[PDB]
Amino acid sequence: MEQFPKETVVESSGPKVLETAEEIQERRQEVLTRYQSFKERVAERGQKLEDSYHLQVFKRDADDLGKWIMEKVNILTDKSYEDPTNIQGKYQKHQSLEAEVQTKSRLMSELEKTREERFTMGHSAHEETKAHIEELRHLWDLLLELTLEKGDQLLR
Repeated sequence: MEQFPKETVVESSGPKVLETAEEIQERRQEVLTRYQSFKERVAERGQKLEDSYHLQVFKRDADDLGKWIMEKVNILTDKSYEDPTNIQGKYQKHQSLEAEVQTKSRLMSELEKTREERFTMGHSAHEETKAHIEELRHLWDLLLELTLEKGDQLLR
């Protein structure tokens, strides 16, 4: 036995900390008072009338915007992995996305409304929104064409 044997320490990983009823109870009282203060802080945080959830909604649409393309692109990538023998199957996928295309456009409708939904005093933010949507539309068009493109092969 050239190697040195390790010595295991008993109750080493579990140190018994002395916590008295009064000691704990005293600490307990402090915690209760402290808790009120935390609650006090929470009330202050509550900002009354400021950033509307719509902006976040718009923010959600932006992610969804990329998300919607991502679904079609992923599925587009998916067909890449393998090519189903049945033609109707691929066509069916197109149909679901067909509603999605129309659906997404409405979001575009809502998105336009959303721009109007945005509050004033933020003209610059307007420019950022306009560019973000314009970029999405270019990408969206490609996918649309891409979707249409697959359907063409799906036709007949």
